[PDB]
Amino acid sequence: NWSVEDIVKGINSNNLESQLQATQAARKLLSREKQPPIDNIIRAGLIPKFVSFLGKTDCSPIQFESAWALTNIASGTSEQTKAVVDGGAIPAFISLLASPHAHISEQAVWALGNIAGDGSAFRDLVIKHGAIDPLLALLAVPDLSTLACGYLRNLTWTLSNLCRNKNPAPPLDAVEQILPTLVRLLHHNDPEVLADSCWAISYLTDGPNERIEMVVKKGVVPQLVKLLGATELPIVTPALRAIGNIVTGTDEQTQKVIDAGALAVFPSLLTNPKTNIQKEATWTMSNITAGRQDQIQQVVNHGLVPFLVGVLSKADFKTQKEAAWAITNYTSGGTVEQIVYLVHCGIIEPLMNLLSAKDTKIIQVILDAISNIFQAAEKLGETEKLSIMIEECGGLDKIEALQRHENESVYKASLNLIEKYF
Amino acid sequence: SGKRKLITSEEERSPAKRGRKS
Repeated sequence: NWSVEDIVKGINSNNLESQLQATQAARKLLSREKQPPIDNIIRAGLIPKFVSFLGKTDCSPIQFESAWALTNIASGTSEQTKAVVDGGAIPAFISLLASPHAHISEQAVWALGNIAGDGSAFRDLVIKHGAIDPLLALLAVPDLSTLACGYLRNLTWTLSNLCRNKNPAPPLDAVEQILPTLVRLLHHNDPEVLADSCWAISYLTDGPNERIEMVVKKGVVPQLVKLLGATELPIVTPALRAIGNIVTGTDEQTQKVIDAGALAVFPSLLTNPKTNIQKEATWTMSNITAGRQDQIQQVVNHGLVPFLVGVLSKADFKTQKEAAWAITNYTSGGTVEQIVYLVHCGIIEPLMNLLSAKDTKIIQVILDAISNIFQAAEKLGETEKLSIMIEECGGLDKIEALQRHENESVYKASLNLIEKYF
Repeated sequence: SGKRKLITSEEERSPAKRGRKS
């Protein structure tokens, strides 16, 4: 590579071809894997010159090389991205979205994705400068298959950054504007486009129920459920995230997920060899068992209660904690017959085993579930049978020990249980 | 009541920035 000093001499030469050669040299320096000298390039004052080269319509090579150099400065820290924005790059890149040269308009898409990806303020500023209409215009083709794969992947990722981040969430009118295009990308056949479309949907559904409703109304749940069964882990992860977000919403929003057949995929998700997939699938289950009694019944009907017993029995501890929540939700909302069923599936022994955890919150969750199960047992007059079960698999030992526990709610719920049933 | 939103960190989301290496 060139030195930064030589790049500066070329860029300050006032000879457009010398400036092109030095901009290309900078692009190569900034494209190296180990520690590209971004700050040295910023300190040398080169950003405003790069930004002015974005406007040289008669020299499309220097437009491309500067766009690439600025993309890579903006891919850095927030302070580095700020230096690019402060140089005037946002309106200059938006102008380039119209370039007749596909490789230049693509580089402008990529640069705007890095700027918007910095955070909600720069995402919103990219939107205020008018990026959404020209971005969407690049995808206004009858069939996405006619576009180059790399080009489409970059556009999808850039749109996902316009969906990303909270405090605030993206402007409602901007979301409404992008969503039809996002739904087309969600039906495309390329694995990377599908993964970034799912991530964008997972960001739009990460928020209040009004934001979930905007997405659900576009009819995407069936396609998300199909992507839940993809063989590519990079697709399953965000598709499950988005479905999990959606079932944190109203009971009607949760019912769309069940109606689209999502629960049939959960035997595999709840046994997935990727720990994070098991964890988020169990989290999703816990929000479904916080639903209506007819939604609990669908969990039962799909055979999923043995799978919750299994994850409660053996899983990463974080997954076991989501399974505990799923059990407490189930027993808090369920009918007596549904709670009887849960006990017949074997829930008591793995519940009791988890009471040796050194995590105060899971103990509270488990003691809540035990109390809910006892309350069901009182309506059957079978509290005595339950106490025996709980003693026989070692739970009474631990419940008694928890009377001596430091946390207040723990020893209180613990003492109550023994006074009332033991 | 009962529903629990998931609080994610940056590491649990797709990367927000990408440099072009070639």
